[PDB]
Amino acid sequence: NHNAQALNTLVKQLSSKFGAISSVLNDILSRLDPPEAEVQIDRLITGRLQSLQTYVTQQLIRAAEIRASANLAATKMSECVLGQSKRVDFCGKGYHLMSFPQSAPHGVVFLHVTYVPAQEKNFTTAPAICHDGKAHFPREGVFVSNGTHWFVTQRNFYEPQIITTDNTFVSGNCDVVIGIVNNTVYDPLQLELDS
Amino acid sequence: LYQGVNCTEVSVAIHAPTWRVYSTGSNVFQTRAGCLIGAEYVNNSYECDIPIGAGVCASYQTQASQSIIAYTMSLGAENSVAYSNNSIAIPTNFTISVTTEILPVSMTKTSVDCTMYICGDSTECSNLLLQYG
Amino acid sequence: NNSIAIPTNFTISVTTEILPVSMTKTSVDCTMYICGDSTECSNLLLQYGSFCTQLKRALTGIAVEQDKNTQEVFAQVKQIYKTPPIKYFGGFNFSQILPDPSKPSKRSPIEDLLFNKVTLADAGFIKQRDLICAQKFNGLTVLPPLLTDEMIAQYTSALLAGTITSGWTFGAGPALQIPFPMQMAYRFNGIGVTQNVLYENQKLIANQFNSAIGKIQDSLFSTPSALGKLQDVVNHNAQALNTLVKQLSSKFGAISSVLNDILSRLDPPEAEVQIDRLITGRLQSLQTYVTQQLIRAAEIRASANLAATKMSECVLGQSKRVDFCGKGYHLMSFPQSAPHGVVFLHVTYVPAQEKNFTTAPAICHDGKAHFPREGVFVSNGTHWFVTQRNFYEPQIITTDNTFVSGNCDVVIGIVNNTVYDPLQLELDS
Repeated sequence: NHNAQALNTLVKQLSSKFGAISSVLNDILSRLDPPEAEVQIDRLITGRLQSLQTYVTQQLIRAAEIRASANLAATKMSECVLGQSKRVDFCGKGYHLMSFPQSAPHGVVFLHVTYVPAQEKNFTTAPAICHDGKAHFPREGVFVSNGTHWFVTQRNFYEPQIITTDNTFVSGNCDVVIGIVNNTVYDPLQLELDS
Repeated sequence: LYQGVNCTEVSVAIHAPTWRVYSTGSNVFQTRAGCLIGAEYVNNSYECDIPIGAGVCASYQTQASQSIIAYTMSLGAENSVAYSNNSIAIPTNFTISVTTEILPVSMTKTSVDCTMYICGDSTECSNLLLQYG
Repeated sequence: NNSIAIPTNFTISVTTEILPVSMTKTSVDCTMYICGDSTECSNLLLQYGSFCTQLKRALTGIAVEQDKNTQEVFAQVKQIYKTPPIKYFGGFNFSQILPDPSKPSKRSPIEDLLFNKVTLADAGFIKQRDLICAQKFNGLTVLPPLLTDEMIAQYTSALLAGTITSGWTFGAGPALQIPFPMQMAYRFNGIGVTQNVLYENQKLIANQFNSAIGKIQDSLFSTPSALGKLQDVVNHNAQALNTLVKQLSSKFGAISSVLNDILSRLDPPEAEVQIDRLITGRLQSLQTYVTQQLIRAAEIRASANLAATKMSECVLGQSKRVDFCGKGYHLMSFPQSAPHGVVFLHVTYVPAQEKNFTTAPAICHDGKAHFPREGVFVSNGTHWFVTQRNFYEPQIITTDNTFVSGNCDVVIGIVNNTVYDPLQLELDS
């Protein structure tokens, strides 16, 4: 629309007279003789030339905006389509899984497949888990409790496991962590090595 | 919306003088953007249909009769999260959602025949034009 | 060849980043400017084509854009989150950035330090000598922005109440609450430091935060021309809108500028000449104004696409892009609105108090090389350890923080040491 609009305002500015007796040059030439025509034609030329100036200048500004937008569509191509983005809300709302490009007239359309969490559930949490006077932090998860028992799930999906000692790691004593709770960290060895 | 006036102005009482002879006579509300005439100022707060400015939107809502209402847009649902020293919320399902994003990549590439436009295809006018550098 | 330096403390540092988001949306009454409110001059003007329309259309593209800009940046959340009544976030004191209930405007004690420093003026007073704001009296107008600064400052209370109570979850789905000092432990994992580092030092991290956010008041406010970037998009606009007006009284080669004069004075035809000069001049003046504002508005859009990106990536997430969200390792950001712009407070983790050590690629134990699983080998001079790379926390080199690959024959710089196996110790019953 903006392009056809500025390309129509350009044409329909040919029939403006800018202060000439008429717009038609053929007329002013078949009519009034050279010198007194040179005056009018000079007005029409100044006008019809500043009209092109404004057209071109408006299109150099519009084209800088399309370039700013085709450098973003080129970035979104490389990062969303040819990869998996971690930049938030870059490739669609959610956690980006992948994107698919689809062409369109004078543009591109990305279908951003994202992973949205759903059906949350309150739990009770804890920074660490004091077992032997030593604090146990989760190795790659979070401690939750279904009210009575403690587990260690991944942070993005409720999948509770038993707090063993190979999904938690130890550091220090239960004396400095604010909010630590007492619980049992099941060791697979001592269970096995109680032969 | 008479942009940027007091209604009490807007022809104190429209009687004419106000260029734009035509007149409207419905409820006269006073936005901070001008003197919105013709729209009834409800006291709800919806989404924004037609931005008027200074926080006021306007929309066409059913009352039986469908009328034009002007409200103060609401920024969305309200939601406090049960923040607690020791409580966390963890998803249990998920949702794969596909959204789209349209982007302009290129625009129409024109060219102009500087003379044939300015001077008309066939004119010693063009012979004058080259004077212009 | 064999010496590494490893931090032993750290530093939570809050820096700010001011960005212009939108500029003043003007409109022009092409005739009333060019031709003066009341003149058959206007009847001459329509001869000059649709210039009146192109300028109207261009200045409306700009003016609706300035409401897109302010909406891509702030209108990001679905909903308007709200912090609980009891604001105890593990020790962190977000009072300086959370909304203030006492105040009428409900702006944070830092957003108020920002609406005061940027001394601006709305020249479109529905109100009735204050300033140049009377430009509104020459065919020019200043449309008000669609989102009042009471809303923008309430899109920011959300996005700040969602990023405190949810973390980065609220920008990827439903906001799922999470205790703050634990969301911060996630944000420490994200930069390569383990969690125990946070929970052990939770007091002094909360104190480092709470104080680094205190000094932001002074840094912004007391240091003058902090908001130079916001202030210039006000100065440049009032400047080009004043050069426009004061170009009405230029004569461009007419006996006078006043049209009323040239009409009460010299008769129609010999007036048509002068008025044609004044119209050419007063119209090219509007051309240059509009064109300069289409270039300036493309610059504000380039800057409101960056502030919109920084919002999503710094605020609604945790960035790994270096120096994007402030200098340091990004922990989180907090937005604060400002007149015609946005201010990010980038909380970053800066290492400090390093310490030389002696390092090694691998550790030859049984003719097999042991590389660290997720750390680095150091030595306090005599004994070898394996720490994480970003914080000196030395542990004993067991065989479950190192992994084996090959024999000590190809690694250049490997050293001999003992890799303590927990099994053989246990299984020497």
